This record gives sequence, C-alpha cells and structure tokens, in this order.
Amino acid sequence: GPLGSVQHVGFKCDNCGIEPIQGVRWHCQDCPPEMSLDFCDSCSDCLHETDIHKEDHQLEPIYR
Amino acid sequence: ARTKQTARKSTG
Ligand SMILES: [Zn+2]
Ligand SMILES: [Zn+2]
Repeated sequence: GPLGSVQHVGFKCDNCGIEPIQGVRWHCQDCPPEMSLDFCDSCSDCLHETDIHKEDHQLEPIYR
Repeated sequence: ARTKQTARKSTG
C-alpha cells in the first residue's frame, strides 16, 4: 500500500481522533504501550507534552 | 493510540 493509501486500521490519531491513520502513520517513537500515541499527517506538526509524551520524544513516518 | 486488540488467540 503506497502513500495516500497507508491506513493503519486499529491505530487512532490522538490529536484529531481519526481511529485509523490513513495516508501515512506518524508513530510516537518514545511513548510506551500504555500511552501508545500516534498522529495523522494532518496532525504530526503537533509537539504536545503529557506525563510521558514530550517535546523531547520523537515522531516517525510509516509508508506501509 | 492503539484501538485494535493484540492477537492473543485465547479467552475471546
Ligand atoms: Zn490527526
Ligand atoms: Zn509521542
């Protein structure tokens, strides 16, 4: 599945709440299984902070 | 955020 068609059916954007990230998945690299954040390509410009998600943590594009 | 459960294949 190429770009514009990568649809992570079961992995929701924490920032806008789309339940499976379509286009490309932006995975939260440092966040743990409990707080297993993900963003959509509309949303990965975000750099929020929680108890565990941080400005020091990393985002990763997924093209499959 | 994960929304799909892991492939546990037990206690459905
Ligand atoms: Zn989003
Ligand atoms: Zn994160």
